Amino acid sequence: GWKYFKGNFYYFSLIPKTWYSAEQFCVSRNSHLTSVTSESEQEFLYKTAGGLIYWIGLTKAGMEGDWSWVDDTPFNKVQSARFWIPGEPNDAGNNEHCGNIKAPSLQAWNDAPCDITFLFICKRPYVP
Ligand SMILES: CO[C@H]1O[C@H](CO)[C@@H](O)[C@H](O)[C@@H]1O
Ligand SMILES: [Ca+2]
Repeated sequence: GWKYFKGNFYYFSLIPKTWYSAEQFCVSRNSHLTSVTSESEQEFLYKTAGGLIYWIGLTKAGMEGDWSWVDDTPFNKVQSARFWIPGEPNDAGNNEHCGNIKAPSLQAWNDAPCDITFLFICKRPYVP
């Protein structure tokens, strides 16, 4: 039940997991929690999400707490500013170190506590 979009397959989970347990599940399926690197990808993801919240590959790295992609796609702070929900990341309780797709819009991302369970999206490259 993987959905194909532009050289990648995506898995929209039916079971909710914590950010890391979801990531482990993806890694066990030769994938990672999805990065988002274009407007068309963001749009594909939030429309497929159908108004439900899904963990994606957003998580903090380094001492400064910069956001990063768990699949090691370099995080482009400038080019991703448009993808956050207005007001996010707000870091609530000083404990929101992972990211999900929340709002059904281009401005979709929210930071949430990593140990909260949500549905999740894996991303797997297609290699011909
Ligand atoms: C109540 O907290 C929730 O809503 C705020 C926005 O008000 C988000 O930033 C936060 O991560 C939670 O999802
Ligand atoms: Ca938040």
